Amino acid sequence: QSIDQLIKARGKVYFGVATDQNRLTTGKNAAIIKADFGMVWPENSMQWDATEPSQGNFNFAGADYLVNWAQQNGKLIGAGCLVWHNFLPSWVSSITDKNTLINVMKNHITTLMTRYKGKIRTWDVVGEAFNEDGSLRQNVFLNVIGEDYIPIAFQTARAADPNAKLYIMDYNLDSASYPKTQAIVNRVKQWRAAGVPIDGIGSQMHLSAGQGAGVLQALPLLASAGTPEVSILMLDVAGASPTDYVNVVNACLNVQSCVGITVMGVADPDSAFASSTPLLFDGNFNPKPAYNAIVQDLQQ
Repeated sequence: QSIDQLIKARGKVYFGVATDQNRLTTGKNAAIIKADFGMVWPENSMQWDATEPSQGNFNFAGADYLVNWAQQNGKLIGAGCLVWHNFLPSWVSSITDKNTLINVMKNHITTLMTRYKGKIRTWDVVGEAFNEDGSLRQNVFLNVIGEDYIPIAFQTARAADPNAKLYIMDYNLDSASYPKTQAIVNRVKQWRAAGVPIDGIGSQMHLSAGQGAGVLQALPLLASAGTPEVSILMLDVAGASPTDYVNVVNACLNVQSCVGITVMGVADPDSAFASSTPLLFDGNFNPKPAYNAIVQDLQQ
């Protein structure tokens, strides 16, 4: 069965996957995504380097491919990330004037979001803002602009596409006793009391074995920030067993603001961690034991 249709039949929005043109035009990837997943994200093609490799010279070919594929095939779209240190060309990372960086960021956000206006459910606006101790990461935006870059990033995004759900996302938020988990809850609470339009917190989970158990208490904590939504992105898992998967699913089922779960990849070989077998379909396609468990957990 389709784990997307089954999660919707439980009152959730989607079960999604991260993909891109280079994965769709070969093999069985497109057929499996068509059958089993209701939302696609672009792995690489909407990051900054692929979209704006020089100032004001935008590049949308791959982004256009994915968006148009989603609409022809009945799939929702997520998109990002807009403001983070990964995939950040050096022409941006060498800027020093506060005004220069603000305008380039604003134009970047507004150029990408308006090209697809009304067609993207979720936008990852700010990613990987926090260090492990809860303080902010010393990327170029923080050092130069000050911690007001996060408010500017969200207030600019809302103007460009008010229909989009705007998220902040980070990793290592999978335990409620971590300092980074508590910090983001606290800082997202304050930001929202100041009017910063944060609509979702998206928890990137690279899970080892047994780590899924702690997500049952971490996810309700992320919900206490008062964002209308939270989501989960399960990056890695190869080390993990099916019981870690099931604890993540049950975590989303028992948190009423959790809207969906995205997995980073179809089939094992095409993962950055392919050798720990972290996904859901093996090298020959065909479902892994985990897959049947999710179906089982989500059934009747």
